[PDB]
Amino acid sequence: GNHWAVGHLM
Repeated sequence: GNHWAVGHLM
């Protein structure tokens, strides 16, 4: 799932 990208967002 897209969880890594979330780190850059919030």
